[PDB]
Amino acid sequence: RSYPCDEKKQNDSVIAECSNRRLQEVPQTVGKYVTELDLSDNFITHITNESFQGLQNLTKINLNHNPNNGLNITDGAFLNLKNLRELLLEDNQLPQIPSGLPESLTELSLIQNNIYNITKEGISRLINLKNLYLAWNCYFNKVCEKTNIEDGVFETLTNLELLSLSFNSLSHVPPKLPSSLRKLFLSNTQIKYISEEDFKGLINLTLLDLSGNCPRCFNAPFPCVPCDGGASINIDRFAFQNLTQLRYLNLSSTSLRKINAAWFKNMPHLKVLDLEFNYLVGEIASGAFLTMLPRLEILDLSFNYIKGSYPQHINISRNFSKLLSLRALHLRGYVFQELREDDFQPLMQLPNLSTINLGINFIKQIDFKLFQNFSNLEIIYLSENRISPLVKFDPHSNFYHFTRPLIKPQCAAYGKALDLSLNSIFFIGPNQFENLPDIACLNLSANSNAQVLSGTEFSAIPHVKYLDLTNNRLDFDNASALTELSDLEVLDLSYNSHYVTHHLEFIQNFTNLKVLNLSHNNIYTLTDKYNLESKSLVELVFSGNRLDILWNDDDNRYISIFKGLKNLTRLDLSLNRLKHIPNEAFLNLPASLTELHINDNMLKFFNWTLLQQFPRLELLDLRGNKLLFLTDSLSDFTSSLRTLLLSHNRISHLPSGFLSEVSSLKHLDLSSNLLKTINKSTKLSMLELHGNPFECTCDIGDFRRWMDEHLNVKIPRLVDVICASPGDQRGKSIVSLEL
Amino acid sequence: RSYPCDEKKQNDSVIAECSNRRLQEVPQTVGKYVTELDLSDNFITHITNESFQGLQNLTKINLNHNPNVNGLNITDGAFLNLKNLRELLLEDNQLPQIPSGLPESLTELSLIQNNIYNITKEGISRLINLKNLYLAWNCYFNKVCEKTNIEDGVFETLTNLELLSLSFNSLSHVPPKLPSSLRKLFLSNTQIKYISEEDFKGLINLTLLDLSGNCPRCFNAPFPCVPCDGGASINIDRFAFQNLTQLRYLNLSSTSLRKINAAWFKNMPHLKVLDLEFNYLVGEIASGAFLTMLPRLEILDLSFNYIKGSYPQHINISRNFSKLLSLRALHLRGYVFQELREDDFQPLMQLPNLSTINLGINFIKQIDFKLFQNFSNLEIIYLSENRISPLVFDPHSNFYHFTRPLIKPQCAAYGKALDLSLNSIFFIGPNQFENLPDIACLNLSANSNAQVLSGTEFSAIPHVKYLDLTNNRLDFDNASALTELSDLEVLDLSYNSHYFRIAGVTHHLEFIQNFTNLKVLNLSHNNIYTLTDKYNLESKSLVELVFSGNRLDILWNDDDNRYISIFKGLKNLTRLDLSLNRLKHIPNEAFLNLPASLTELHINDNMLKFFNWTLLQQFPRLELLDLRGNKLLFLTDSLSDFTSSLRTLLLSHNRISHLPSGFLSEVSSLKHLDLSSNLLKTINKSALETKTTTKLSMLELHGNPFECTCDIGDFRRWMDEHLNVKIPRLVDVICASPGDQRGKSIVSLE
Ligand SMILES: *[C@@H]1O[C@H](CO)[C@@H](O[C@@H]2O[C@H](CO)[C@@H](O[C@@H]3O[C@H](CO[C@H]4O[C@H](CO)[C@@H](O)[C@H](O)[C@@H]4O)[C@@H](O)[C@H](O[C@H]4O[C@H](CO)[C@@H](O)[C@H](O)[C@@H]4O)[C@@H]3O)[C@H](O)[C@H]2NC(C)=O)[C@H](O)[C@H]1NC(C)=O
Ligand SMILES: *[C@@H]1O[C@H](CO)[C@@H](O[C@@H]2O[C@H](CO)[C@@H](O[C@@H]3O[C@H](CO)[C@@H](O)[C@H](O[C@H]4O[C@H](CO)[C@@H](O)[C@H](O)[C@@H]4O)[C@@H]3O)[C@H](O)[C@H]2NC(C)=O)[C@H](O)[C@H]1NC(C)=O
Ligand SMILES: *[C@@H]1O[C@H](CO)[C@@H](O[C@@H]2O[C@H](CO)[C@@H](O[C@@H]3O[C@H](CO[C@H]4O[C@H](CO)[C@@H](O)[C@H](O)[C@@H]4O)[C@@H](O)[C@H](O)[C@@H]3O)[C@H](O)[C@H]2NC(C)=O)[C@H](O)[C@H]1NC(C)=O
Ligand SMILES: *[C@@H]1O[C@H](CO)[C@@H](O[C@@H]2O[C@H](CO)[C@@H](O[C@@H]3O[C@H](CO[C@H]4O[C@H](CO)[C@@H](O)[C@H](O)[C@@H]4O)[C@@H](O)[C@H](O)[C@@H]3O)[C@H](O)[C@H]2NC(C)=O)[C@H](O)[C@H]1NC(C)=O
Ligand SMILES: *[C@@H]1O[C@H](CO)[C@@H](O[C@@H]2O[C@H](CO)[C@@H](O)[C@H](O)[C@H]2NC(C)=O)[C@H](O)[C@H]1NC(C)=O
Ligand SMILES: *[C@@H]1O[C@H](CO)[C@@H](O[C@@H]2O[C@H](CO)[C@@H](O)[C@H](O)[C@H]2NC(C)=O)[C@H](O)[C@H]1NC(C)=O
Ligand SMILES: Cc1cccc(-c2ccnc3c(C(N)=O)cnn23)c1
Ligand SMILES: Cc1cccc(-c2ccnc3c(C(N)=O)cnn23)c1
Ligand SMILES: *[C@@H]1O[C@H](CO)[C@@H](O)[C@H](O)[C@H]1NC(C)=O
Ligand SMILES: *[C@@H]1O[C@H](CO)[C@@H](O)[C@H](O)[C@H]1NC(C)=O
Ligand SMILES: *[C@@H]1O[C@H](CO)[C@@H](O)[C@H](O)[C@H]1NC(C)=O
Ligand SMILES: *[C@@H]1O[C@H](CO)[C@@H](O)[C@H](O)[C@H]1NC(C)=O
Ligand SMILES: *[C@@H]1O[C@H](CO)[C@@H](O)[C@H](O)[C@H]1NC(C)=O
Ligand SMILES: *[C@@H]1O[C@H](CO)[C@@H](O)[C@H](O)[C@H]1NC(C)=O
Repeated sequence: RSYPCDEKKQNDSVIAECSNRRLQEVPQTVGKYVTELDLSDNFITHITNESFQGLQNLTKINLNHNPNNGLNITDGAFLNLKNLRELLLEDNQLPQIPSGLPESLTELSLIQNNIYNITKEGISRLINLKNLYLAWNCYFNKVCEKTNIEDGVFETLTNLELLSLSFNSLSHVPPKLPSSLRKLFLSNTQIKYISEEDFKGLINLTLLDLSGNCPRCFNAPFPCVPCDGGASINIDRFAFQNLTQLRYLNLSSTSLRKINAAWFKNMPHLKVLDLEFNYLVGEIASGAFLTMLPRLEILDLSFNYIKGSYPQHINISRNFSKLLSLRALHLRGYVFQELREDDFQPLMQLPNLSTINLGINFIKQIDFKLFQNFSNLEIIYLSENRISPLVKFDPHSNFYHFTRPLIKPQCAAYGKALDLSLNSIFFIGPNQFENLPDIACLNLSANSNAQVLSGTEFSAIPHVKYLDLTNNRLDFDNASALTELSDLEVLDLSYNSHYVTHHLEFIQNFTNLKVLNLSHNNIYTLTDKYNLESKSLVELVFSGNRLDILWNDDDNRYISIFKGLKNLTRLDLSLNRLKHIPNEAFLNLPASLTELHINDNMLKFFNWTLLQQFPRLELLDLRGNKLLFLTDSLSDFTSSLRTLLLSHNRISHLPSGFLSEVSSLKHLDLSSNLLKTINKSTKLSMLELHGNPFECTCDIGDFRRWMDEHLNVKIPRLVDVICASPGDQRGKSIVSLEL
Repeated sequence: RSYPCDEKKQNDSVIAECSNRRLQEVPQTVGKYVTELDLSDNFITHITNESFQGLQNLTKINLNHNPNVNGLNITDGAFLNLKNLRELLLEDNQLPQIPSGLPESLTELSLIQNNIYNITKEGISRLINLKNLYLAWNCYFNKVCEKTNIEDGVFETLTNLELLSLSFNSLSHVPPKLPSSLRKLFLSNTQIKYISEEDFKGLINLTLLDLSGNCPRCFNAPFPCVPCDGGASINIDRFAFQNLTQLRYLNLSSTSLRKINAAWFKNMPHLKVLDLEFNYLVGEIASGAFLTMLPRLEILDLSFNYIKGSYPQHINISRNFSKLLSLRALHLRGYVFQELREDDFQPLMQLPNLSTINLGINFIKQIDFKLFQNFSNLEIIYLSENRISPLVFDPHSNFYHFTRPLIKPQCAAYGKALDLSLNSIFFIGPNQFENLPDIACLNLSANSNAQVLSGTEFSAIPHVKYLDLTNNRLDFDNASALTELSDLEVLDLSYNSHYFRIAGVTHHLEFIQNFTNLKVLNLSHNNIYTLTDKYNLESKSLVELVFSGNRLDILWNDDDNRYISIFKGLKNLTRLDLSLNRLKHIPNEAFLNLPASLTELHINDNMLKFFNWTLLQQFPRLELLDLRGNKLLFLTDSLSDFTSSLRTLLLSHNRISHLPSGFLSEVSSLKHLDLSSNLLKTINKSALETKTTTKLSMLELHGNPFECTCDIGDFRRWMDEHLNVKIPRLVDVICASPGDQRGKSIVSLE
């Protein structure tokens, strides 16, 4: 049983997860045949020649974030390790590149340190480096005015593919870069001018990142210095002439007013170009450079808005029609009031344009029919505009562009997706959807929408399968509500409330409804019908309502509220303020259930005998309640239960043979209870115990033993399985004990 | 020392606050001087003729909401004994009938929220001194009652009755034989669909009639709601109101009215307040004959008459509105229309006393703002929940007229107020405020506003004194931000963040120093963790800084000590709120650099493990120190050495388990000490120390796990020997050990 690390076999290799464990030194416990070692996010202060002693089989070491005046590394501390490929040394407060690194290294990360000098002593021997990360070392510091890069330091790295120096003050592109380079990251490096010489003969470059040099600082969240007179980056016309393989070019926040079309002459494979946070309103109108990009797939022109303006119209050059390979056009934050058919004419002929992103333009009116004249649109993203009712940090994160899909994949997977969340659609006008193509996924989240749903508002787009209505003020009292969407599979009504009683009869009408989310609707009483019914429904989320009130009804009107969901496998009853579930109300939950969540309530007792009525239940989640007792005979009541979650309860006695049958149990979580010991007690593969006030006298020795006798069982966060008493032990791990 | 009630003087009599105290019976331990007894919100089940024996002088009893979590059981003549009982409140008691044999001394009786379906002679006739009788909410929808049965003439006997409320019962018709003494008749939501000529005689004194919610407009109604057949309005005979010459207040909200018979008001020349919310009066607002009949109306509410499915370009206001010469407040929420032109409001521009125009929740896209200059007396222009863009439950509350002030009084007190909160003003356009009158109080809350404030945005209304910018995305990095508002006194920037919801945002607070009369600045929940280039807040004028919900933990753990003086430059500061700043430890020298002018320091809901009491020496005006909700372990032995000014010390929700000897002792500036919800098991004499004696007058101890006993006997006795020192919530000063004692109040021992 690896301590303090968790050792795991994975592909041919073996891994040691040793992070976030309050370690003040490299354990000597570790060993052996471990090939990867993650020691990140600890309290380690020194690395010496004995820190890794006879661990030749190490291939990768992560020492990031140690310690939480910093990490001290002896010269040649790693020189031992003949197979070391990957060494991560981020956020270690290092004042220089450590000396004598093993020339076996193919990846080295030294991000977020205080390295102001890049020397031949440091890296010149590392002739097998493929990837070298030196970002975030001299960034807004008086101490280093300028990162000093010794001449030719990288010329010797003849296998170097990725070089990142972003977020350091360089002033100019270092000379003598190896022609093996494929990706050169130079964001926010204060390089205001790019010569013809700077990227000469980098005939293997696929990616160049020059973002954030001569930044556009208007409304910049982070500290930001423009070039004098907020002038643009200055890029010589021949700066990119030999970069014939460039696929990715990032010129975000370079204060560009104009784009020299000659930059792209020799670059006929450019795929992704981003030009976000510039001043390109004029260029978007004329756009000579657009003729030069017949293979571009992703263009991002977001946030080029002019301060103080709110122009009526967007002006799109007809040259956009030359972007024949365009798949995705991002035009967030241009800021304009209306969108006419003609304005998007150039885009209507692009055969693969599947994503139009017009988020955050505050557009008041759109001629919606224009979206019918596209052959392949799958994603129309119109969040944070102003459509009305129609009656007539992280260094490995993208600092500018996305990181998340525009629309939830589960919604978009159904087909054509339209996102009109956070607009001004305070009710659904009778013409709201009239001119739309056939929408399968629709987001109307957070429009302060107060529509009294009556069965007609969605009839012009009747093939919607995923409908997000969250965070509105809808009335769905009429049993006809939404029934015009006869193919509806997923319906999200989370956080709906009035500008309140409910009638849920509408649910039954759907033949194909799979997932319904009613969370935080504050449901406390139903009118006339007291029973939810559906033959199709697989998943009900009911968290954040008032089942406590519903189930303490004096007439027992709601003892069957869910029984009529005959196909139900997943039910969420979290956050319903439940103290006690009446026995027969529990027995009337669908017998088809596989996953029952009753977490974060106030349950004082749970009738374990009733699991006998749920022969398919695999997962029972009772975390965050007030339960006192566990049955001594679980196996009598289920053979299906695989995961049982009981953390944050008041369990102080673990009945004997609870680790014995039930033998279906694979995962048992008893973290954060009141256990002082485990006494009397296979197939189990995870047992969580951390946060219990263990009493570390000799009574614990039984349990300790059982841990050695069962290495198949996994116990995470062992370091957090802590003695509370007696005082001399208080605060130690139970594993650290002796005799 | 009263128990369990909190007894006290109030005006020239004595009062017993005995509410919300888990009492299972009427205490016999009640002070003898007591004339008003509040026993509401307890667990009382029975009232007998012995429950109040020994309190002949009771004038007022409140038994509301008994019992909590079958109802209250009241014997016949249980109260008959009390010769002086004027006011008896019996609300929410699950009563099935009017209790029998109530004392005829009663002037006020409230039986709201029970299950009384029968109003009988016997029950109430004979209570000939009733002035006010409340029977509302006895058969609300569910389900029984069947119709409320009112015995014929039951009220004719009450010849002094001024107020009668039967709202929220099914009556079907106005009961006959109502006394001529009536001034206010409440008949809301009573299913009375028709009002005859004979229904309101001979009520020649009536000043208020409420018929709201009969034939309700149920579209989008939050509560359960049953309309009359079709869309039909309440039916009110032409002469229904001909003899109500004294009517001042008329509420016809939610009566599905399409037309208003002008003849209803012929004989009603004093009508002052008229509620017509939740009807279908769009057409009537356009023509409005009845408007010529109301020259004394002061408050008109026409809110939420919108037509479903509609979003008309324009609002159509009859010229007859110009005849409402006494109008002070016009409420037109929820009409719903797109544009407001100058001409549309021409009729209102000549009304001399119109001071409030409420256009909330109309989703208006554009307004010709200059039109508000033509009004001599507008003080409140309420435009919340419109769509302006950048220019380049409780039965004693009003159920249909939302009743808190439109604008916070502390903002409106500075002068003319404009509220544009929750509109579409995502930046401030250069023409945003052109043609406005002189605004003193401006609310731009919650517009997703991302303006880079630069000193020019507000130059067309430069006399704003109270500016609410809460819940926006403003950049106030330029030291010129808001400097055009040289008369600014109050600035609320609560919950401001960067447009991208991204963290890591930096701040520059230099703009503050410019204002020579800025009094109150609220920076709460701005997540401030670092300042750029200047590390000091400076102001000669500022009295109050709210800094809650930022990251002083990060600011004060700075390795270079850059922020060791962040607040010192607020030379006149008296109130400082540092709550919710995740503070574990305040460096000593950072504490000493808080302004010496401070009077009130709040450092509650942090995580303080230690506090250096010695440093209070540097704060010779400090009166209030609030350290609630932290993790503090100990108290200094002689506070008196470190301050002679401190009056109020709040330490609740900490981890204090020992009171120092010679603590609470000596000075004596201390009036109020809160040690509730700590870990005290006992108090040994010294802290009981004498003689100074302590000027203490409140000591809060509830929620400590007291070890009764009898180490406690010292403290118990000290309580008997110091009746001046108030100890509230005695019922909650509870033994934790050793139960058998556990759960008892510490005072119950022997
Ligand atoms: C940003 O920060 C500001 C500044 O703190 C907040 O605005 C203040 O809000 C507080 C309340 O949270 C206001 O304080 C309250 O004033 C009320 C009105 O005072 C009336 O009566 C007093 C009697 O002294 C007169 O002085 C005054 O003229 C008014 O007639 C008081 O009713 C409140 O009473 C408090 O104390 C009593 C004990 O006496 C308690 O019983 C009450 O429950 C309550 O605690 C209270 O003092 C203060 O006036 C506001 N100031 C300003 C300038 O507006 C903002 O709310 C905050 N912004 C956000 C979004 O949070
Ligand atoms: C129809 O409109 C009429 C007006 O034409 C309106 O009548 C008003 O009813 C309200 C609510 O009952 C009354 O306000 C109460 O007045 C009394 C006496 O002064 C107070 O005791 C009340 O205050 C107590 O309770 C309040 C909240 O529960 C607390 O704020 C306070 O602290 C007190 O404990 C309360 O202010 C109002 O007096 C009448 N208006 C009159 C008589 O002129 C009526 O409610 C409308 N109908 C409906 C259904 O909305
Ligand atoms: C300027 O635009 C550039 C062009 O897009 C941006 O470059 C991107 O930078 C990000 C963040 O630094 C990189 O993201 C990392 O990718 C690596 C490698 O991932 C590989 O494996 C994953 C498995 O998920 C697979 O999905 C991929 O296909 C990869 O093969 C990860 O290890 C990281 O966790 C992280 O995701 C991008 O890869 C990089 N794009 C590239 C190299 O093409 C650049 O960041 C922009 N500049 C700024 C300042 O924002
Ligand atoms: C209202 O309730 C809805 C249903 O519960 C909520 O939507 C669900 O949210 C959960 C996350 O909270 C999603 O589950 C995640 O899905 C991802 C993606 O899984 C990928 O791999 C799986 C393997 O099984 C594959 O099946 C998928 O197709 C994906 O390729 C996982 O990575 C996560 O661990 C997690 O499983 C549900 O998918 C999602 N359901 C639906 C139908 O969207 C909704 O969020 C709720 N609304 C609100 C406002 O709370
Ligand atoms: C519909 O739009 C809403 C609002 O943009 C989306 O809400 C976001 O959901 C993600 C992941 O579920 C959260 O991390 C964000 O906080 C949400 N943003 C906001 C502003 O609420 C929602 O996901 C969208 N729905 C679909 C199906 O794509
Ligand atoms: C400005 O408008 C905002 C939003 O309308 C007001 O915010 C409300 O403030 C009150 C009283 O403090 C709260 O009880 C409400 O719940 C608030 N609503 C929201 C959505 O925040 C604010 O009070 C107004 N400001 C002034 C000065 O009157
Ligand atoms: C994308 C976006 C989001 C929010 C606001 C803007 C915008 C547009 C025009 N002007 C402005 C300003 C301004 N004029 O200061 C601040 N934001 N902003 C632009
Ligand atoms: C006052 C207000 C607030 C929000 C919405 C409306 C409104 C206007 C027109 N139609 C409607 C509807 C509707 N058509 O169902 C629901 N609300 N609503 C009206
Ligand atoms: C690293 O550790 C050594 C000895 O353990 C110590 O002498 C020295 O202070 C540290 N090195 C540096 C460069 O500070
Ligand atoms: C019930 O759910 C299952 C499994 O998801 C699915 O195969 C089946 O079609 C559903 N039945 C109905 C009637 O929708
Ligand atoms: C009607 O009003 C006056 C007080 O304004 C009063 O003198 C008279 O007695 C009242 N009528 C009654 C009580 O019948
Ligand atoms: C306007 O108000 C004043 C004082 O409140 C009042 O005296 C005067 O009569 C009012 N004018 C009208 C027409 O009511
Ligand atoms: C400081 O504030 C008080 C109000 O607390 C006021 O009386 C005094 O004049 C102010 N002093 C200055 C210099 O503004
Ligand atoms: C309190 O602060 C003073 C600084 O004036 C320091 O000398 C003293 O040691 C501190 N006391 C404690 C208990 O830290």
